[PDB]
Amino acid sequence: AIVHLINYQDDAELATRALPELTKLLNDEDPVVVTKAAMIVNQLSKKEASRRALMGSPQLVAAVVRTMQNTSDLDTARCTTSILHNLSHHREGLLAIFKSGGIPALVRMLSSPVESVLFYAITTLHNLLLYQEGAKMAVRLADGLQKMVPLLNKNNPKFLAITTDCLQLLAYGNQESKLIILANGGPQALVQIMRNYSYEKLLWTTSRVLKVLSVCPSNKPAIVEAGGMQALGKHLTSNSPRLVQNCLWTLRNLSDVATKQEGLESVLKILVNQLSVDDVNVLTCATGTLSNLTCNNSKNKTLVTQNSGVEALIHAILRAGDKDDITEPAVCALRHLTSRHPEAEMAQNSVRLNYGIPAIVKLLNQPNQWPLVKATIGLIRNLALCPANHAPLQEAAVIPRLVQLLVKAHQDAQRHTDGVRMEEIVEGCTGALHILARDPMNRMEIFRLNTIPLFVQLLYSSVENIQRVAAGVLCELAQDKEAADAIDAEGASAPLMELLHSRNEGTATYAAAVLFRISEDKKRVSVELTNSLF
Amino acid sequence: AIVHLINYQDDAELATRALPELTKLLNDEDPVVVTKAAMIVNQLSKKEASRRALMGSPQLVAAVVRTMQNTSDLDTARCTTSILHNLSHHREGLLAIFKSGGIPALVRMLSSPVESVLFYAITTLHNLLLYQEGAKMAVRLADGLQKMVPLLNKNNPKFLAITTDCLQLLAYGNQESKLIILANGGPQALVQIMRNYSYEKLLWTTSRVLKVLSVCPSNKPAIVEAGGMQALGKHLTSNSPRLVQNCLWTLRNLSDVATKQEGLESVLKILVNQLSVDDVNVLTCATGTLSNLTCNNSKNKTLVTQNSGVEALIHAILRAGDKDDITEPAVCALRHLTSRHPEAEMAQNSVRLNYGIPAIVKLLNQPNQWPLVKATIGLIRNLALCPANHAPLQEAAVIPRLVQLLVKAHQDAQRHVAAGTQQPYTDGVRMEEIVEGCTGALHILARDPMNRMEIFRLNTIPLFVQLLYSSVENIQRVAAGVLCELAQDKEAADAIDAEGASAPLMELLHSRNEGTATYAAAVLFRISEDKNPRKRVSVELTNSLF
Amino acid sequence: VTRNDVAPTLMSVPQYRPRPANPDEIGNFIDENLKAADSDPTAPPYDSLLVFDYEGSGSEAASLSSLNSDQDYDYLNEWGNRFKKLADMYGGG
Amino acid sequence: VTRNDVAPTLMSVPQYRPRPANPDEIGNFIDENLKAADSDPTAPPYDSLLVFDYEGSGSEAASLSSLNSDQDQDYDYLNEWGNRFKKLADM
Repeated sequence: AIVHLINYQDDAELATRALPELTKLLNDEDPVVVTKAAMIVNQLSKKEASRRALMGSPQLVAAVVRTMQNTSDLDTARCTTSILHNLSHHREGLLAIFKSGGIPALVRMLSSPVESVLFYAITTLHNLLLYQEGAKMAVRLADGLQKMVPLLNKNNPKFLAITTDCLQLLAYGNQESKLIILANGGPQALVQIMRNYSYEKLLWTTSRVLKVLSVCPSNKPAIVEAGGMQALGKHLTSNSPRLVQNCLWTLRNLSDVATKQEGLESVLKILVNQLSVDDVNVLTCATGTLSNLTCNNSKNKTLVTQNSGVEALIHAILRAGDKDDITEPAVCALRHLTSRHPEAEMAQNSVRLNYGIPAIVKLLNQPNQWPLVKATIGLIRNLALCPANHAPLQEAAVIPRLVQLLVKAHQDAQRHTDGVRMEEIVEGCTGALHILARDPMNRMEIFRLNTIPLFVQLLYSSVENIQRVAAGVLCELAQDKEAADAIDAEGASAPLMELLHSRNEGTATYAAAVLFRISEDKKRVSVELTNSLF
Repeated sequence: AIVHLINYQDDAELATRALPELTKLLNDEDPVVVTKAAMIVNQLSKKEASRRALMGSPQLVAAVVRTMQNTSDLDTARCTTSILHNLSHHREGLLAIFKSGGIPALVRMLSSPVESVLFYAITTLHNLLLYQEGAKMAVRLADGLQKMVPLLNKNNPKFLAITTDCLQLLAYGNQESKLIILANGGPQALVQIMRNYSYEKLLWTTSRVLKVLSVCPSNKPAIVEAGGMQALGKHLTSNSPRLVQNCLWTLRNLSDVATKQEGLESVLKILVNQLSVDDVNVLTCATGTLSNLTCNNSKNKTLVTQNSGVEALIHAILRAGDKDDITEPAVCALRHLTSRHPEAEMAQNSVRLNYGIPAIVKLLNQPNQWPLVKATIGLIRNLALCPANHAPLQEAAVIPRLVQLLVKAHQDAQRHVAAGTQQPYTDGVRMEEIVEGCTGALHILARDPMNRMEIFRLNTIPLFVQLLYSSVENIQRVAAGVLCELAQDKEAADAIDAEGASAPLMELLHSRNEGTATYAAAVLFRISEDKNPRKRVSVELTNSLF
Repeated sequence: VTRNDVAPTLMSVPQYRPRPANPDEIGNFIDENLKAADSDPTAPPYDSLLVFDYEGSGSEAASLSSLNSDQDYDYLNEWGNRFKKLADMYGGG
Repeated sequence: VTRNDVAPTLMSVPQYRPRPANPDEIGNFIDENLKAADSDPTAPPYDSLLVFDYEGSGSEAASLSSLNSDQDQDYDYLNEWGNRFKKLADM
């Protein structure tokens, strides 16, 4: 650069007083000259002194641009594709290119199978997407995406890094741009990149694209079906934190569609491992992606509980405290692991052995976080399934807190919340109370709380699910005469009779059972049940 | 019993003597007197000498039927439902019921929660469906089917056996009935039984319904999504041949839809284990079902190939010999296990290590089974990928047999295109497909030098070049591919140039399939190197845009 | 039997190197891309499906066990006049 | 964030015993069917989903390696291009 400094003012001024000529020839339409014109202009664009002169004139830039998207001579389309590349190294050059409509011309050059042409074309569009504003919506109009995605198969990691990023910039904040990429086999092409290349920058830029795509409702399936979950799961162990986090962001985003996915053993194993990692965002994405992957999947449930996942989740709830960003997903994941899988009875016990009762129960006292309360109630119900939890739960005063939630939610209900309906809370509490009322000592507390009148009312509910858990808690409650007397006196004797016709044989059974216990030391009921054709 | 035979004459006479009062009483306008009469009639129906006398009086049977579907009292419903149950044990009884409108009344009683009622009514209908021709059509019209599926949630295994059989009886052959069963959660409930119950008679009866349902394109997915594959696979190990066989038939009818199903580890394993069986029906079902489940499923592929699945298939092949009902699915399954999954290289090896190479290649000469030849041609291509297979294949003389199919399929294709007719007696297989397949196999095989000379001395070069002009890019590729490997030998390359291939190859460089676009160049390049006094072709592959 | 080929859609196309300019590098270009075309899972043969629909032949299950589980008619005598005709007939003296 | 409950998948529905006709078995009936009910896997609580959609924060690509040296640049060729290039040769 020392020589170019010496004759700098000469070179600059010499090139300036040669623009009209260079613009003249370059415009003079007969390739033999034009090609030789873009050749010398290409050489001038290699020096700073003359490069800035070239970008300074709108005429030359417009001339080069036009010549580019016309010529078919590789030499010419390579000679004009390299000047623009050069000029794009300057904000004034980017702006000139942009205004000359260089974007469409450059998009057209994304057809050529030639290294040079392709390399110059992409690095120049990249520079337009990184700096020159208004370029994004300009490239989308030039159908750039459609010509960039078929480029994802070129065997050049450096080239791929740039191309992927271009997609990222174009895809971000644009719902429509995301859909186009899908139509062109974007997900599969990107997910192949993740399985094949080791280049960390390409993996990272690519993971960022996958991140932006995973938010699209229609892209999610496409990425998971192509093996996105597994391909990103392999990169959770990388030595590049920025890569691990981009993959986690994506896995968490896709996790609501992978609940039926295949061979995710290694991924789950390290997701549970990441529940101990100190990095908060990691802990939060891993705890989130786990709550989703264990949704109605006995296999995942079993494998997760089989890798110290229950213990891992409780330790995450303890480190998180008032963070509903971690606690909620973690309580959902625990409720999942404690129900409907071969190892559920096991997880129900480990939560107690690992002192989760204290931490979990306390979560019932969260202010404007209903989703966490609803989730915790459900978790409590599952835990109440295990007979060994009946005491631990009464220790944490769950029965009081539950009936408090119950009464409140019943007032607001009889009257007429982050998507949480109060109707579901009545069911939740009554449902947990129905299970907790299996333990005798718990029946006393429930009966001392004067909850019978309430339960008897719920029998009138239109909600089937409500009537069932209601007639259930009464059922197990009438097991004792003292409580039964109250139930009889409250006028429950009638509604149960009309529940015997419930198409839900479950609640129907509960109804019958109650009636059979409230006439213990007090036949007309038996006739009603037997002597009925329908 | 002896007591009844002594008084058989008196009991029969007394019953008939009592018919006038019994009937009148049944027709009484007082529901109290009617119900009382249904009991006396019920008590009489519990004896042969009396039944025959009752079922012989159409007026009485009709009075019993009228009562059954007009009454709303339980005690009378038990009695009438009982009477018909007793009468349905006789031809003359079944008929009287059938023609007195018993089926409708019986169906109406299927709504009762009461065991006794439910039991009598259900077996009576069973007898009608079994022995009373006309009942099947008549139960469908009574919409009894919609009221039978909800009964599947009842606890009694014996009751379910009779209930599921009735479903099989109605459903068999009747597309309509199958859809009703599906719309009322049939598959859901049936697959549950196959998962909870161990009672063989119910497992068998239930399996037969599923088998019937598994032929319906609508019922298949529903059964599969209910875990049918898993629930049926569970019973491939029972000591009841009829059960096992029923599950196999059903597992095979479902297989084409379960290519995405998870948790088939167990099922897939016990299928491979049954390829060791002598039974031709078992073999057919297991090989066919394995073939499908390994269709585009690397997991299942890798799992089967991991559990001696490749070996079993080859034995299931050597034992079937010319039975294409077995060999075709077997070779397909084998083509699946030899490509597009982690353990593909292992399978390609265990095939040779099981002396399957000679037997499969023998399948190329199968007289009238193109679907098998096409499948075998594909399998030979995958096996050729493994370099250790080039020798056993060369030894089995695969190349000459392939070329024979090739030159044959090509001339046949050329004939019918010049005649604008369709190649007859080819079960969906197109002679084009066969050309592609043969050229593709040779393409791989030509990776071996010994095999190159074979292909060369057979004068196949002029034909491969004619394939470059094909409108099938899938053929353009392999044609150019095999020539690519052929052109790496000078004396072989000169001939490819003497055929005037330099021209059609220039067209392929601009091919939208970059695969065939590379094979083309590698040819233009290898024919000019040995002929280099070559430069001009490289300028063509570089000086071009778009 | 319905025979259908299924294309391996979950398989990714091979990756080819971009094209040089110097006809000296084309030698390596062709030799490189060639290695990619040889590992192309996108290319046939394709795995196939064999649709089966065997509904059986219509065998009859006839060995399903039954669900089955006093003697005097003397009660007729106390059922009033309505059943007098049947009292003198069956149960009674 | 949208929250959705998922009904239990392929869970074994509780099968109940038919109703007895006699009173003495009505107690046993209730007991038997009570056990089916108390173990109903189709009954809540249901597992839940939490549809995440973090679309990043539009970070900018940090220093990606370029795809493309100070050689000698002399315009000798200009002198042998006939007519309209002698103008540039003068410069």
